[PDB]
Amino acid sequence: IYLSRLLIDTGGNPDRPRPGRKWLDNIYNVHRRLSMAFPSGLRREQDPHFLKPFSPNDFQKTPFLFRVDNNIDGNDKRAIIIVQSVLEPDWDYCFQNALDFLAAPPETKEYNPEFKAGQLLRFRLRVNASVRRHIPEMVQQDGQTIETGKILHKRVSLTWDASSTPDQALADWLAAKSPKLGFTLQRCELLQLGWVYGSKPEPKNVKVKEQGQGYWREHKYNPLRFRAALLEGVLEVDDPKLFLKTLSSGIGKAKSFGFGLLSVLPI
Amino acid sequence: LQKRWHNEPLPQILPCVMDWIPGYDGEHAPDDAEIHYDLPVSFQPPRHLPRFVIRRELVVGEDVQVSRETGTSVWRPKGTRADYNNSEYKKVRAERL
Repeated sequence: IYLSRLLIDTGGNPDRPRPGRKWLDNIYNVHRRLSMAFPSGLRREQDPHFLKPFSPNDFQKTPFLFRVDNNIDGNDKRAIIIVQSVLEPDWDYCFQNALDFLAAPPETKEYNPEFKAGQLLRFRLRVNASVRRHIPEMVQQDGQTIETGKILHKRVSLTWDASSTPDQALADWLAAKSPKLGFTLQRCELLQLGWVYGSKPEPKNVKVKEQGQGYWREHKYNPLRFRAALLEGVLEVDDPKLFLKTLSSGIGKAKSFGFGLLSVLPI
Repeated sequence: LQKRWHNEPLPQILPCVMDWIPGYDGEHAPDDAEIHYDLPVSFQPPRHLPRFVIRRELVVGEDVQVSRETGTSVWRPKGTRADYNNSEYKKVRAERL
């Protein structure tokens, strides 16, 4: 598989238009752009310069994993995007009209990861602290109303006991499912605990005009909220046929919006 | 009385020329009657005969009612300036978006 690197300028003059920095405001925009970085054959031949209208059905729907972190390069702040996929990405076709998005040209390296039993890898990982509660619908109404009755099962953020710590709680949450994916954690240090926001358009059929031919479509924007937890540590390995499938896929839900990427450095 | 454009000037008086009428009361030609040589008899060796001609007048508004022109005279290109406030464009724009 391949790992790709994108560098975005975070500092610079703050009184100028910075479309590369503004692109990281919406994570759906990031996912859509990385999807546009995967042309589907005849799209390149029909549109080499990427000027015809964008169509999701004209691009491949292969999954990929990416992580957006931040760093300092000498005396400048930078945002690094690490893209892990299974097919060779084409960053030339994606940003060819948006060369000002990236401060530095993209990079790509072939990854051939395999580790037999006895490797103490150093890992970094940003998970989505999500859980499906059995009773997540109390219907806490607002205003004058405070308590009405309905029940449904929904995904919400992970919660911890008031007498415990978030670090230990997330450590045992990761260790509880850990033998299924094939690793043992020695140290688990919590580095961040926050949210990830985004917006998504959805077509809506307002009334048909004179021969509207399938209603009049109007965009309506719906929000997207995720609870993110970034953590590093040291982990061993066992059953490498399971760890390779763990590396190929992600960990936790919402894998298509920056979560689940496991970064491992051999030691 | 047909008109052609909006500010078309009009006459208040419409002179008219009529053939004289017999009837044996005024059997003789009146004093205000002129003579015109427009009574045709033959055309290839053209032959014309005198005819007594009388003159009268008419006034617009009491005998003839002024009409109005039809259609459009002055032609201009369409040249529709685009508008971004009416409902049809506001729906077409969302449909395109």
